[PDB]
Amino acid sequence: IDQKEKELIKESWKRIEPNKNEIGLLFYANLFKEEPTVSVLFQNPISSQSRKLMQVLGILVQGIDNLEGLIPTLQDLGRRHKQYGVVDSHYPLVGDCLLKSIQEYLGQGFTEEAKAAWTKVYGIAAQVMTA
Amino acid sequence: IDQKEKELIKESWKRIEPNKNEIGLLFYANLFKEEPTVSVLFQNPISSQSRKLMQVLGILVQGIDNLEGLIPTLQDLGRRHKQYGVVDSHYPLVGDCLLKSIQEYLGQGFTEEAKAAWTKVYGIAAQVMTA
Amino acid sequence: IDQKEKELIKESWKRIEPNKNEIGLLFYANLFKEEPTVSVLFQNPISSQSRKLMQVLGILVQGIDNLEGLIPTLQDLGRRHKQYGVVDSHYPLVGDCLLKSIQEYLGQGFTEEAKAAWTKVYGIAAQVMTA
Ligand code: HEM
Ligand code: HEM
Ligand code: HEM
Repeated sequence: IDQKEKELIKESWKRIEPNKNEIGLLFYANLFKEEPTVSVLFQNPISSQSRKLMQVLGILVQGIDNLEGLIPTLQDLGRRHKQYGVVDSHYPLVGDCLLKSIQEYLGQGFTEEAKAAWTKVYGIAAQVMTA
Repeated sequence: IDQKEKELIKESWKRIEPNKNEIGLLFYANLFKEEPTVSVLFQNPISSQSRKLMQVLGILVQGIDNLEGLIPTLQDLGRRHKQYGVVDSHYPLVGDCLLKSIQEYLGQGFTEEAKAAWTKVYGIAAQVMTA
Repeated sequence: IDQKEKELIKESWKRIEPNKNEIGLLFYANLFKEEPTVSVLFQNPISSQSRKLMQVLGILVQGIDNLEGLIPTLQDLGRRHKQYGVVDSHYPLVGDCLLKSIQEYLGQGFTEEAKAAWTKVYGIAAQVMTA
């Protein structure tokens, strides 16, 4: 993750943040339309789950200058996800759906370079979580 | 089985399947320690026998939306089992041992919800096989 | 152990190792079928037991150029074995079953010359453990 990529994360976060509730909820709609059996793993109200996911994305942004410091957090997270029945193959699905939902809700406000930076950051977080 | 159970079977199979050889082999070790008398019935290499049992569990997953479609297959397999010396009381022994072995090998990666759904699917298969 | 036998141990271990989880669990199933009386000695989860056995076999391979260096390790392990109820006459049975299980899982992958070598290496380890 280079300096330009860090600043693209911060800039695009300023576009995602004020629309975070909508982007999270669109993400679950899009995810359950693309993989029609994964919704059973979600046992809590989806509005609550969406707040949790968007809070962690905001933590990644907040730590973007030193993702290394987020390694323990992400490891603990990744462990809990195995306990929910989440498997390694779910991560590319979730990443693609999240990035497409951000791109969908913001349109041109989410730039191609910003989406490339988020692809990398998600790929990092997924690697750390899946050990 | 209901829609949530069908989904749990499909999603949990994504963790059981890549570990299916180990889970099968663990299941024969566990079954032979729990009920040493049953081991005489197994006359073929256990490495090949585990492959066959795991192949049928994959078929149950592939067919899980319409287990009725599998009734004739399961009836033929139940008839063959009677030829091997298998009797009705062996089915609950085998289901307990198989479920325990998937729970052992996967630990908390086999969720309580998935275990309940697989418990039900095993019961259905054992019922069809024994008429 | 001569130079050629040492090489055969090292050669066959590159085939055994990637398969070690399955070979160790197949060994328990086969042991418990061949010798139903001994399963009562194995009181911990067999998935964890198999990991422990295959780890020590790795250590025997790692130290194959100087098995005399492993004498203390093997003495300590043999003492533990007495505390688990294991007696000398168990050793040939376990060795036979272990070798037959590696042969079964690898087939053609396990040559006669490699099986002979492992026979000698098992015999050395069992002699040391039984002092
Ligand atoms: C970087 C990727 C991800 C992040 C930041 C993330 C974030 C979160 C967070 C913050 C939680 C709340 C509970 C906890 O902290 O343990 C959660 C729960 C959960 N996540 Fe994720 N997640 C990610 C990937 C995934 C993937 C790939 C899936 C696959 C479907 C998934 C499915 C779930 C499920 C099923 C729950 C539990 C919902 C419940 O309470 O029933 N997550 N996730
Ligand atoms: C849902 C439950 C079961 C499934 C899916 C299943 C599956 C299989 C399959 C696929 C075979 C290969 C031969 C064939 O297709 O006829 C087989 C053979 C066998 N099964 Fe099962 N089985 C089940 C329950 C049982 C039970 C309850 C026992 C009681 C010990 C058992 C004992 C055996 C034996 C002895 C053989 C033959 C081994 C040999 O060839 O010598 N199975 N089983
Ligand atoms: C070269 C031969 C063997 C090796 C490398 C080996 C390795 C081990 C290892 C690493 C352990 C873990 C506990 C510890 O480290 O003290 C162990 C435990 C054990 N071994 Fe062996 N072993 C061998 C032979 C045997 C034989 C001949 C038996 C006879 C049945 C046997 C039965 C057991 C039992 C019952 C335990 C304890 C299981 C428990 O925790 O309940 N092992 N063996």
